[PDB]
Amino acid sequence: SVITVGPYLRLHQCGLPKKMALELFKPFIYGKLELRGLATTIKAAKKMVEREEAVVWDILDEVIREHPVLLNRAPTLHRLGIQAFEPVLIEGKAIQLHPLVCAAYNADFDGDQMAVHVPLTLEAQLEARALMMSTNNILSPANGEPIIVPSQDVVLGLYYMTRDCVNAKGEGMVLTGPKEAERLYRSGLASLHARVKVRITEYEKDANGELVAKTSLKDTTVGRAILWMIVPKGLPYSIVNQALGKKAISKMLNTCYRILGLKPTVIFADQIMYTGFAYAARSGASVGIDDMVIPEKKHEIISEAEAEVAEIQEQFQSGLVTAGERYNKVIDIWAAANDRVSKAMMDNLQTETVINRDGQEEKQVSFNSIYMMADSGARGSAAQIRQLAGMRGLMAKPDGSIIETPITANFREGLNVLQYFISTHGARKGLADTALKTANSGYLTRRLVDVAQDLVVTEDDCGTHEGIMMTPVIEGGDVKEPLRDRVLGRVTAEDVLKPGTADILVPRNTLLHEQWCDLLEENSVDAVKVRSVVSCDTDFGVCAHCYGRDLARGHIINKGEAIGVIAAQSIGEPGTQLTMRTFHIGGAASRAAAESSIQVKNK
Amino acid sequence: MARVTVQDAVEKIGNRFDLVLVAARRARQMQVGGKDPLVPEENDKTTVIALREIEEGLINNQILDVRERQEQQEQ
Amino acid sequence: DIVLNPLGVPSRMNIGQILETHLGMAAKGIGDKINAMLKQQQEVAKLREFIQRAYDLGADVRQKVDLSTFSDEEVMRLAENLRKGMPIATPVFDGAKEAEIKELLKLGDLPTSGQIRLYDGRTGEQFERPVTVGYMYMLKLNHLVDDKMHARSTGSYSLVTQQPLGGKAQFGGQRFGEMEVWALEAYGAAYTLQEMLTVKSDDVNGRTKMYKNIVDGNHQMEPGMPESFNVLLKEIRSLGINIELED
Amino acid sequence: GITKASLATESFISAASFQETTRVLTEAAVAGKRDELRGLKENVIVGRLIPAGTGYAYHQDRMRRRAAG
Amino acid sequence: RDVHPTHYGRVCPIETPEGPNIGLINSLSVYAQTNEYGFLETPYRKVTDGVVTDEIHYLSAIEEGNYVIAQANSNLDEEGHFVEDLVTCRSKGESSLFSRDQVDYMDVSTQQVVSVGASLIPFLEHDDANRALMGANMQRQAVPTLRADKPLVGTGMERAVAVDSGVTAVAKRGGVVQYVDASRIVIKVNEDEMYPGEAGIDIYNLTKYTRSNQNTCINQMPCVSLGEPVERGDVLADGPSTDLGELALGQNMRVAFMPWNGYNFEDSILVSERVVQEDRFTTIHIQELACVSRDTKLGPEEITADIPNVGEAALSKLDESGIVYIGAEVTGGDILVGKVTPKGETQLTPEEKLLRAIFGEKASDVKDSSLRVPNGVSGTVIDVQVFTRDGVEKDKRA
Amino acid sequence: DDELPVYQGETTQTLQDYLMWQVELTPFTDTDRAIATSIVD
Amino acid sequence: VTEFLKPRLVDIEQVSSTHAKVTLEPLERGFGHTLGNALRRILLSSMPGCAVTEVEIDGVLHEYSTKEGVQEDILEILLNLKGLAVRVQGKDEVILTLNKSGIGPVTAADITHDGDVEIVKPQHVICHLTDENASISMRIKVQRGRGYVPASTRIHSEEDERPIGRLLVDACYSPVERIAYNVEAARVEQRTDLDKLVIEMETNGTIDPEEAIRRAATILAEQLEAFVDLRDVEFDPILLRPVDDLELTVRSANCLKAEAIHYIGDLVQRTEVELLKTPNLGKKSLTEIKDVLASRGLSLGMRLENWPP
Amino acid sequence: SVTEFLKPRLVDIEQVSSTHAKVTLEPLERGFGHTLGNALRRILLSSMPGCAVTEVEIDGVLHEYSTKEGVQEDILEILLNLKGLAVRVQGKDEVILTLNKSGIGPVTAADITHDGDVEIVKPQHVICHLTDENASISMRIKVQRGRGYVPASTRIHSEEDERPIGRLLVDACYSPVERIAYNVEAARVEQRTDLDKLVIEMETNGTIDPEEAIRRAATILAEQLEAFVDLRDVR
Repeated sequence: SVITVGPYLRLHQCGLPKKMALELFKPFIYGKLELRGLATTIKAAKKMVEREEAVVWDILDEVIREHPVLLNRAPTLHRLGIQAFEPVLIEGKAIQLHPLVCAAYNADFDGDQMAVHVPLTLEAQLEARALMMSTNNILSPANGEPIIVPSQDVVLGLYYMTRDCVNAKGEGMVLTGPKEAERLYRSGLASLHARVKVRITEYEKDANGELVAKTSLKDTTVGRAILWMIVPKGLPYSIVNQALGKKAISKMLNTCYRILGLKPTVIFADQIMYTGFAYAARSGASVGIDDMVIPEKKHEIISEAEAEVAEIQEQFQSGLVTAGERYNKVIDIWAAANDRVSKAMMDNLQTETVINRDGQEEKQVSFNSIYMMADSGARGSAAQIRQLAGMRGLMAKPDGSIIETPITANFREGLNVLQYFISTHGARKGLADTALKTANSGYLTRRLVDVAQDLVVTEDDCGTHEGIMMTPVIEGGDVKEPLRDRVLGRVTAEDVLKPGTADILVPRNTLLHEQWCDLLEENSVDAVKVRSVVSCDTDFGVCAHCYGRDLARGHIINKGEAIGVIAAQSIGEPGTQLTMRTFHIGGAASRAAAESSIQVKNK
Repeated sequence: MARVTVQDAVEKIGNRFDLVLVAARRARQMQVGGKDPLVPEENDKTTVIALREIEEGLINNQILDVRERQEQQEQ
Repeated sequence: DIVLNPLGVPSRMNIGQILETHLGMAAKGIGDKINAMLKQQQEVAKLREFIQRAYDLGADVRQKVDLSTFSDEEVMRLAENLRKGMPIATPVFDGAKEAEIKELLKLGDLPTSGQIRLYDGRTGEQFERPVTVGYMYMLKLNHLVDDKMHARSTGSYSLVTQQPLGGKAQFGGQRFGEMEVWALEAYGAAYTLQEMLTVKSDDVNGRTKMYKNIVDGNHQMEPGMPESFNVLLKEIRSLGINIELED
Repeated sequence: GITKASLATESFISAASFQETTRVLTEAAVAGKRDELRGLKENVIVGRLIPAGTGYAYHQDRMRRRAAG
Repeated sequence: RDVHPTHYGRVCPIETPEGPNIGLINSLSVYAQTNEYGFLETPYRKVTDGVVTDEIHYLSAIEEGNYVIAQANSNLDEEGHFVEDLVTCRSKGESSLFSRDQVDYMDVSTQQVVSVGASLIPFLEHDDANRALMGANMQRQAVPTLRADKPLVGTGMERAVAVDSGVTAVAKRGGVVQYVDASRIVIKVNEDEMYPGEAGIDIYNLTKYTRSNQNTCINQMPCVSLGEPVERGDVLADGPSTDLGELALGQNMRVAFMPWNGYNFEDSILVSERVVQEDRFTTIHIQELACVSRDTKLGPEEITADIPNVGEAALSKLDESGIVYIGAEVTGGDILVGKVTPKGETQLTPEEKLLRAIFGEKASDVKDSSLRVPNGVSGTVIDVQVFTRDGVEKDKRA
Repeated sequence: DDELPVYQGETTQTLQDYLMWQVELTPFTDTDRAIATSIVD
Repeated sequence: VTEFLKPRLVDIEQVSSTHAKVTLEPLERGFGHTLGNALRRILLSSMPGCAVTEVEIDGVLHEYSTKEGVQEDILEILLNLKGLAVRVQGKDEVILTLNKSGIGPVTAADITHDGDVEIVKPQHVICHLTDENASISMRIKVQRGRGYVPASTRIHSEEDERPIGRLLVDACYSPVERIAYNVEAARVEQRTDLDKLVIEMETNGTIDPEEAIRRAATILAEQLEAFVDLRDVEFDPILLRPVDDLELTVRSANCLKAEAIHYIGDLVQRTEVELLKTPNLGKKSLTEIKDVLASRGLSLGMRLENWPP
Repeated sequence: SVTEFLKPRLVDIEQVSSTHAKVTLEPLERGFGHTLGNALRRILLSSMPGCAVTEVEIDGVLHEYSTKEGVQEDILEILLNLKGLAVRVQGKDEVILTLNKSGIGPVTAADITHDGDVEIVKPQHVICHLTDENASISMRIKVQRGRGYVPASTRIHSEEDERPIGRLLVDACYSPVERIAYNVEAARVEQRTDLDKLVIEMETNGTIDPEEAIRRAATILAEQLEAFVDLRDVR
């Protein structure tokens, strides 16, 4: 059936359309009917569910109770693409899917359709509870980092709740508990502000298996306080005190999972979802053409650039700067013009909105709608704003070139017949990439699967001392991947040494986790020897100390998992979004820098 | 008593794949016949009953083995 | 009437939407003036004056219609025809500028910004921050779930391969394809995978035993060997190759 | 090099169903090779549990039947 | 697939199927036409000196590149000279500014690049082209509703499409309206336009509810009043999804932009119950079902009155002839027409003679073969046709 | 072959098929099921 | 001397037949908004009403047909009747009829007058007649109600099917339409911070405002009852037939009574391997009870559920 | 069936400790969840009779920030502890208490002078921990009756005209209710699916039974509308 949103309905549940079950569950129903004694014979049962009156709906509820169903969508790319839920019957023709899982499924609500399947037996039901229910797996068994992460209006609401603002009545009150709900709901106050000092208990995990209460009065805001009612003990207050954007919230469920485990985090998520929606809705967040603010400077920069390029083309009329070099030249002009118009609009939409306590300008971060939307991390990006307010920029000709005259218009002012017709080139060229990308992607995953399936994970330990030496990835333009991110999880081949001679921080082989990675982070160790698969721990299996973290649940991988296929779908799942082929990614000029002179960022 | 999360019963027996085997072998007994639950029924299905008894530490591979040897010896 | 999510609009960069709403707002506004005017039994002359004054607004705009050419009724007619809103028409790339939209909109005593204070309906409380409200012109597409929702439990099969039939209307069951198996394998859930493959598609004796045990409350599988394998073995025997299953 | 490496798998049933079926079956028919059913695709196509996961338990039980006799 | 620079006012760069045939299936642009040789040519205004003459010339793609052509949207004066001395133009595969005296042509209207589909979409500038590209495709797959609302903001194009599409009833040779009604509309034509000796008036029979290929209604409803003058070209009726000669594919709705409790999340959409009460967005659907009665090896087949093994309950909605009364509400496997198929030669032995004696054989070898409604379908019977054979002596209600 | 609607079949149900389906689901013993299968043909 | 103050309904002002205002003068600090909001939701939610429900007309057999010499489709006429607003006295069913002939519009005044039935707009249009010789006759059925009840839902009544030619229409009932309110400072100057609530209603002309307000607050006040005091904190297997009437002759009945078996069910669930061994049964009586109980019940097993006695 | 509406048949109460309570009523007409809940909530926090500390008089330092002779706690925190103190008051609207304590160890609420009208719920609430030395503390706490929550935005600021110095008015929490949150869930009766299950989550400081507080607010709102029900079903 078609998917709609689930905006109550906790994570492990799933709105299943009333009419549609009653079919799926037929055999089950007839069983119950014959037990209660409402039908002596199969034809009787059959007839009453055909007539579908009365007792039958009552028994349907009794049938469905705790019986996990499983939903599946479309291209199934990774194993997350099918998950299992407790249904809740709902009159309707469509299936309600909780928001949080929309990530995994890669599903919006524009007319996507889900299949539903019914586990029978017992074994299957248990495999659905203890494997595919959406509350087992909150972490992506590729990168390891959480999925489930709140998106889109949840983000916008948390980000609105926690802000600072100048003035906004009831500022500098001192209150305790807070609870502070009192005061937002009652008026009395504005949650964006006041920079209210509130007293708070912490409950740190400082002591092993015990929560030590620490309380104090902190300077914070009302909506911070309000939001603190959700956070389940064991975490610091400092996690909720900040602008709290998208990133922030992934990190916050990450820390929660790591510190206090699965059970309180899967609830904690829910709660976050709810308070997000809530508040975001209260905020009244909207969008209006005045929300797109074109900087006054734009006209001036474009005129200056029209004059420069005029100078160079007149030099071409004089014989100088042949069109060969003049092309790259004019590209270098209009692109710098792009960057300057961009910088102007970004400077204008951030900051400003200057409120006044006695000094008339404290110069606060803007509360502009589109700005908040990009800033929150909810929708969109700076680049995407620049299309609405500053220049569109240089257009890519379908042959992989750049047109000399870029589009000077944002979408707030419209495009010209000519410029729109030019935009078209690249639009369609890019639509037609997603086709190709599906086919080639899938063929790739097909082959990867095919090769990798026999891998199993059989023996527990192997005992091989071979391994791979692990370092940072440093290159020009500092380092992209830090050595903790590479060496996390895994396991250690031979030992590690402190920067001092004959000093070991880890024995033998060890599982390396967030704590051990903090040990290695605080010391000067720039290389760590780590054992891994492909060093052929054991025979057929790839034993678990190679390998060594399952991702997903953060413990080490248990014996008997696949690994094969997980890898293949982990590799292959991405690449749906990829540059594909035939791009030079030049950006500036075809001619190389030609400077062999090195440079350093730091000392 | 619907179980949202199995972790508590997974600490009892490592590797959930094992849990599923033990859960269903224990639930089968109550489902088909020739057993009664060790835990008060909350109206829930037999599967959740079984996982609860595993989370309580009353049932496990060893315990089901000892009960099997006891029932075979008593018969 | 209908509430839609701002967060669509920046990422997708379709701003026709927003300008549509605003000019729509301003379009209803004029018809509200005229509605209220005819409903108060105003004279024909004043009504003529406000419609004439409406049509002629904007820079340039090339449409010169004026009244006084058509008289008495004909004007009452049209005004009753536009009671429900004034139909403003913006051609493709010479269309109306924002400036003309705010101008049109000030004639309707609507706020220039096109956003308005709205109140919650449950709590009665004002939303913080104003909100864009506006007439946008919707469509209903030919996709309806009445045509979509399917659901089967046990139906007719295929003579060869003995699997369920393709689609709705014919009651398909629902392809469970190779990627979908891969995902289960990846979970390591082999029973669910094993009842998919067999019992609930091509195992004939096992589908029966399955459904009879379900009706009886057994929930146990008794898996067998799927038809379609047997077929394959005959089709390879049809070349001069034997393939036999050795114990 | 991963397609070469699929087609070269010991089990003639997988890799037959990957790519090239004619070729595969001719190498296998002339050679007289037995499948052993030891991977996941074979088990699927025969319809039995997969040596992984929940069924992994059950493929040890049967494997101990082969070693013990 | 790609847009080539000669598709300028010939095909369209926006309207194209988004599916895996992409750029393959294109749509003619507005003012596009075709030569005797089969080539796409497109109009331009002729510019002599720096004044724009109102003579237009159709240029083919080879003819076009030789010349200089100005821009659709550019300035101009009462005299016809360009305001700005440097005018953005096209030459050959390119575009750039040229002097006033260089350019000999001009684009006519701004609609040239865009196809009719997209020529309908307001504010199409502000839209990205791909996203414009969807919406152009989506206005096709809309579905006409019970009452047609004129779009409140629009391009101007709607009159053409409506009346060109030929779904409206348009008045030829017009005059005052003699008689009006739902299904019929006659015009008493002016004495001026008439063929001598024919005299008389013009009649128009409107089409009431009629399946469409996509099983949707086609319905014409008269615009004109009575005793009203009509000229040639004025619309007498509106087809479906038409209001007074405009193309009205959807409804206007008062929209508010703001997140509301997660109900509008992702790309979903929350609606007031008002809308559902007031029945905008309610759409009709007419579905055809046919019964045919034919000659087998075992002899002819007859339709109804009466059937074996069938209750009076089921037969209550049928007629003397066996077809359902026009007007019946039919659900589920109610019998729409009944029909009998004879079997082979049942003769003798006491049991056969006994069943024939007790029940009068109940037409004996005939079977139950009838036109029952498909399960899970519903609706009243709006019309029945019943085409017969010559010399069958049909009688009954045929 | 496959991927098309070849005339593979419908597998319809006659009366004997349906009666046998009805026997499958009723509490017959091992023998009584043999008599039942003996009668439905 | 805190106490409170109770508002009073005063200064109802009637702008038109539809539009009205009602003002509640003496309200405290936060009661404005309280009662304003509540009242609004009770007003728009529920309020009683009289809507057309069934229309049957001489021409036309279903809704998609057209009548000769009316301009409209019968659909459109249904929708115009939809919109007809009318009040009535005690009688909830109220069938009414209208006839007419000749050229011109058919308004609501054409409805044959009834004592207790009162049309609020006589000028409301229904159809038209294009020429003489055409008539309309129809019988409209107007009943009282509360929410929005569609035609499609209300057919659950089932029983005898309504005859052909009876058109059913969606009933919208509640007249209240739109409702606003605002609260504003009171002028009494006896005590400042007193404010007052005005409510603006627009209805179809059916409801008087004071009765509207009145009802609303009665509904609300009756709705708070359990808040005033918070307190505290069949299906059977179809057959009890004594085994005596099954005609077991002599032996089988007594062998069934030896196990202290009453009625059926307690007997019906046993495996023949369990029953086969008791004294006096033998192989014959088992087939005897197999034949007797083969009829009717057929069962000879289930796990069932429980027992009433 | 007109004018006949549903009443809740469940009205269940489930409580944590003494002062936290969660009541569910089911069913309700669709739309009534929000209605009744929002009204009750609105009332509880806006308006409700109670009494709190509206001023405190401390010896020595009259500034809002000071050393306060080494109490170890800034007087912001003392005033804040005095804000969450629960007090019962008789007929008389205004009453002032005094407390004097010396020695070592925390200052509880038991050291306050005992009067017949004033009733303290728990001594457990601590005003200050003072400091270890020979040192004392003397202060006059002030309580009066009130309604709602009146901050130090006004609280009769008196415009600096106060004769006997002191002051430093404290935000006074009158309405004895701490958190109220309602919530609205699907209920079903027979085949009708859309109904309302209202949930009230209510946490109170003390001095009043939560459920009985609910009761009270209902009587206030009911008492407002009693003007209007006089026409329909008055008796």
